[PDB]
Amino acid sequence: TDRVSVGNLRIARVLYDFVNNEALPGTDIDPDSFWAGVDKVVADLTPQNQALLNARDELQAQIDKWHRRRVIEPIDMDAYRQFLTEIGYLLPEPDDFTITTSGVDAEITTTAGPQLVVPVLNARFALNAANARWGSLYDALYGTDVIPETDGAEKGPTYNKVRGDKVIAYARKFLDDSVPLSSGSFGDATGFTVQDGQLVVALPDKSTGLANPGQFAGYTGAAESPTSVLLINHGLHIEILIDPESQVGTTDRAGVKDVILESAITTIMDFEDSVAAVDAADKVLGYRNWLGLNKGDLAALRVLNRDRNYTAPGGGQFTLPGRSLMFVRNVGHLMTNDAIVDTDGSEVFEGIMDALFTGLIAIHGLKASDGPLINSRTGSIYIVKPKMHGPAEVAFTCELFSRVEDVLGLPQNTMKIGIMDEERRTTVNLKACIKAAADRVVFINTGFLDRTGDEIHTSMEAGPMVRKGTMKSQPWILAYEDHNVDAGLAAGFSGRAQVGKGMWTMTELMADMVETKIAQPRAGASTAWVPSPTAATLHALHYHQVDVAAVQQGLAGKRRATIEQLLTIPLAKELAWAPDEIREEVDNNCQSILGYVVRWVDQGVGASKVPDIHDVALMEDRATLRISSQLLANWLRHGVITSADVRASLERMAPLVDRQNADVAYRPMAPNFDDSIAFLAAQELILSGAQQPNGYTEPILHRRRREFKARAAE
Ligand SMILES: O=C(O)C(=O)CC(=O)c1ccccc1
Ligand SMILES: [Mg+2]
Ligand SMILES: [Mg+2]
Ligand SMILES: [Mg+2]
Repeated sequence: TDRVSVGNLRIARVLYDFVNNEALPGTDIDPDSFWAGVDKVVADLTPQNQALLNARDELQAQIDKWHRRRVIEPIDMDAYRQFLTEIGYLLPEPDDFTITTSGVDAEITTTAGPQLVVPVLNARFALNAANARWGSLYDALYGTDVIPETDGAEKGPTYNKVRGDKVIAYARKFLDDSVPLSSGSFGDATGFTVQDGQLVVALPDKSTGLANPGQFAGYTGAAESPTSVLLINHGLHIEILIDPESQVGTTDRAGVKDVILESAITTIMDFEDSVAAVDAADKVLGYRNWLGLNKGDLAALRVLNRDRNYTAPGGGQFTLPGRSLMFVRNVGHLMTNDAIVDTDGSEVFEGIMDALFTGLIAIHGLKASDGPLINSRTGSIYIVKPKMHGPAEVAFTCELFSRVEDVLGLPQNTMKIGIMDEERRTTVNLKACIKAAADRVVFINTGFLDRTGDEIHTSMEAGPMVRKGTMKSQPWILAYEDHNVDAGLAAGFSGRAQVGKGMWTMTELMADMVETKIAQPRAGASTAWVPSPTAATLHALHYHQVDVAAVQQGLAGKRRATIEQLLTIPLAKELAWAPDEIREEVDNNCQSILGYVVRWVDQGVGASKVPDIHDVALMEDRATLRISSQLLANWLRHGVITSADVRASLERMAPLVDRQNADVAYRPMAPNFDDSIAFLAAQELILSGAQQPNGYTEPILHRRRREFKARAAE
């Protein structure tokens, strides 16, 4: 029956073999003790994990009933707040405290910069992400719409010199703004030299040094004519590559070939929202990539970068990390996976399993590769825990990590937690959530997409919600973002932990990203999420413009969001929409859902670029699916749309998704809709949306992907 018996557990053979043959060797952990530890942790923690999921369902049923029992008209906020407090949703705020987390890397406690999130099941993307610590500014500007494709500056099959000159000019202006010269502009530089340990820049008429000579961090090659100059601004490195022999350098006034930016400071290897892993075979593929990353031998030959060698201004030698500091995002408390079943045939909680397996694998990252150890030099394992609801759930994750550390023979508190603030019950009790993880917390981050999905589901019974596009400007979300920064700064996060903000999803709109995303470090966020190594390089420009440490100091002690603002439900006003607007929102949500779901169910791809109704390429994950499906479920629940409208929109958008795809492994949905597991999954997400726990998409997606693989097997 392809399973291995260990106590009360029945382990899929592929997982048992992977752990024994690949994960355990080199950790000095006894295989028999590891497996007995897995059995004991699962048996001991499964009841509290179930109790917490039951408490979520109970609180939601109480809120749903409360909204149906409203006669009013404008919601009575005082009565709503009193009700949430009585049911235990809204808990008392604890007294002021400071976090005690220790042994954390400088990339987290001090450096403000981009954070890249990548699906761990894609080895090529995981490799590029780990390597994205250093990225080419010239490649990021040339290859994207940051430099407009106006008449003359368009991209073609070959290098366009007019476009190349615009890239060079943009980078020279970046240098002037970031590392200013004492006199003149970098645009007029003819050369660079290191004289008496000082950077000397040659201008046509004179020579100049830096306005702040401390911004000179080092160089490569000879001091008289360096091969590169290393600068530092706001704790982020900038490297000017000097090579007059190169095609670009030949055309350049100072022979500059490229400007390299320290870009993705940290990377999150994702096992959650951006991947589709429904059984042991899928989990092993992910665990094996995570293992290859920690051992430093993952290779696609594309391999992991080594540290970078530099000469200090004075002449001595030093090194800088060549790779992004890695976190792993485990799944949350909800799902079970049949990778492990108990004697009764009951599936084991996936979050428990992820803590054991990703934690075990992370041990390899704390020791010498095959040279130096890949990841944490300070001895920490960085785990992001998503979708937690309130401080009892955070307390549970901390107990699970403590129990895992005991099984792995690791010091207590080795396993650090990146808290996602992406559920309403966490937002409203944020201070108590940080306190419950006070000795393990390394970040708080506003996962705004899941947070929007939770906002829709929680108040599902209150009335029809505003359009998806209107959500970003609603009072609740603006208060949520500010409250997050306030709670983190009040808990002493400055100099100790990251205060993070969300994902930019418009992958092709890089000019818009460079214009807009600056709002996040201006709001005191020490990091924000980016979808690609190119977006990391461009978002790094924002941290050179904004002094995040100064912004945070200025925000100290402010309380900019009240509990009433956090609780403002995003209900639409009566008569808000004309028929064309309703139809556009329905079609847009159906296209987004079908586009994403078809690749999830039929191909096991958890993150896809899906063009929306306005032909804008959007990076879709489970969280964007949670919003779209919950919004349509909400509109169907309150009579904004009929069941005939939903079906007709799904059938209309299905051939358009089929066209956008084929591909090669692609199976079209139209015309035999009822024979398409992917189409039926999309339909179920909408029609059963109101009945999914907290509006989560995994139960349906996992069930439908498992059904697709079964049909393909027979
Ligand atoms: O906002 C949220 O809930 C995050 O958890 C976002 C997220 O996972 C993501 C990852 C890759 C692509 C698009 C969104
Ligand atoms: Mg109900
Ligand atoms: Mg999320
Ligand atoms: Mg400054």
